[PDB]
Amino acid sequence: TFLRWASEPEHDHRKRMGLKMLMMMGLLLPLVYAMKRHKWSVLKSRKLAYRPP
Amino acid sequence: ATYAQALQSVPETQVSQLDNGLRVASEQSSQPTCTVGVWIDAGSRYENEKNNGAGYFVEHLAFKGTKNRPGSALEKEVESMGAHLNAYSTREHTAYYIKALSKDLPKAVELLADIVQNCSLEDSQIEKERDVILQELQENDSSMRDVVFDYLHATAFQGTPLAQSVEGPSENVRKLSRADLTEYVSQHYKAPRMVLAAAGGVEHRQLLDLAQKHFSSLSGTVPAFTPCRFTGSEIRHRDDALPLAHVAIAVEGPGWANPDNVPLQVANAIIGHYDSTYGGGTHMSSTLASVAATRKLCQSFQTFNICYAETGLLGAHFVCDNMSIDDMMFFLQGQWMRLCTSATESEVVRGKNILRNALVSHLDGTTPVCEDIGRSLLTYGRRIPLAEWESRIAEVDASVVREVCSKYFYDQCPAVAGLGPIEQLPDYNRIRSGMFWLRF
Repeated sequence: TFLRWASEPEHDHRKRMGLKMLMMMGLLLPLVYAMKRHKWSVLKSRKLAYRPP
Repeated sequence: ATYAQALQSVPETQVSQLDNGLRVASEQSSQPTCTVGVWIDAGSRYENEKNNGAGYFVEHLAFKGTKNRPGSALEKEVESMGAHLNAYSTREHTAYYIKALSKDLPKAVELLADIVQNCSLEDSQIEKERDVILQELQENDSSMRDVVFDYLHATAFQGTPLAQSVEGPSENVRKLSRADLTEYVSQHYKAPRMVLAAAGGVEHRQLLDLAQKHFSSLSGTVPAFTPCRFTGSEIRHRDDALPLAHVAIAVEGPGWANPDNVPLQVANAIIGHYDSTYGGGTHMSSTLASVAATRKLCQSFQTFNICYAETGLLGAHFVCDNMSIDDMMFFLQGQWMRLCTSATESEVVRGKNILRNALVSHLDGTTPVCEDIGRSLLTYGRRIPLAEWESRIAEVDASVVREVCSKYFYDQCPAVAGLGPIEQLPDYNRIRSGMFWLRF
C-alpha cells in the first residue's frame, strides 16, 4: 500500500473530489433536465390540426 | 371656460329605477334629435356550448317582425319617421338603439318595447335567417382582423364561456331551433339586466313615464357567469396564401372595475397606433410607430384594451408582411418593457393628454353618449362623469404607470394569435423570454 501511495499520491484527494462530484451531479442532472423539460414542454404539447377547405 | 369649467358644464345623466328593475337613465341636451335604446346583459359569455350563437340569432330576428307589428310593418314605422334602428351584440352586452327625432321619442320607446318583449321568432323566418347567418359567418371568415381577435379570445380563455365567439359555431347555427331562441330570450332578457338609455333632447321624466307605460309588464323584481381563467397560449393558423400576417398578443388585463384601467389606458396611449396612410410618419412620439414608419415594418398596428366584467385582455395587434413579424415583436416587447421599467414623465403627460382627448371626443353625438350611458350602467354600475375621468387621469404619474405595467406586463405569460404567413413569428418561448428583461 505504501507503493500504491507512491504511485498515486492524490488517491484519497481524488476520491474526495469524486464524492463531491457525485453529489453535485446528482443535484445538477435532475435540475438541468427539469429546465430542459420546462423549455421543451411548449413543443411537447402541440395539437396541430389540419383544416383544408 | 378653462377646460375644467367646460367639464363641469356638461349635463349629468339622471338615473332612475322602475319597480321591475329597469334602470331607466337619460342625459338631457338641447339637440332636436335623440338616441334611445335598451342595453341588455346578454351575450356569448352567458351562452353555453349548445346555446352558443343564440344571442346573435335572436338579435337577427328582433328587427324582422314582432307580435303586435307583423314583419316589415315594424320597419315601415322606423323609416316612416326617419328613425335609424340599429343593434349590436358583444360577448357580454346586447343593444338595440333607435336614432330618432326628439318629437318621436313617445313612439320610438314603444317600438323598443315591442322589440325586446313581444318578439316573433317566426319559424319560417328562422329558416330564412339561418342561411343568412351562415353566409355572414363565411363573410367574417375573410375578416382577417375579426378572425384574429376571435382566435385570441379562444386561445386566451380556453375552456371557458369567454372563448366562445359571438356568432357561434356553424353546427350550433344549423342545430338551433325556435325553442332554444325563446328560452334564451325569456332567460336573459330580464328586466333587472336591462338599462333603457336615452341621450339627446329627451327629458328624463318623459322617459320615465314612457318606460312605465310600455316596459311595465316585464319580468318580476339565473345565469350570473363564472369567473373565467386566462391561459397563456398561442394559435398559429399558418396560411401563406394570405397576403399579410395579422398577429395579436395580449395579457390578462383588468376588468370594468379595478381603477388600474385608467393608468393602463395611458400606457396604451403611449404606444399609440399607426398604419401606412398616416401623417407625420417618422416623427410621431410613439417610438414603435416612428420605427415602423422609418423601416416600413408593417401596414398597421394597434393597442387594444378589451376588458370584461372580471378579467380582460390588454395588448397589441399588428398587421405586417411575412418578413417583419420578428422585428415588430422585438420592438413591441421593447416598448412594453421600456414603459415597464422606466416610463419617464413627459411620455406620461402625453399619454394623459391623449387619453383625455379620447374620452372627450369619443363622447360626442347622441349615439356615443347613449352607448356610454347604457354600457356604464351595466359595467361600472354608474355613469362616470367626465370630471371623475379627468381627476383619475390627473392622479396618474410616472411611478403609477411603471407600477401598473409591472403588475400587468412584466414576467407575464401572454396569449398569441397569428393568422397568415406567420412562419417568422417567434416561438412562444422566445416571446415569453421577451416578456422579461435580463438587464432589469
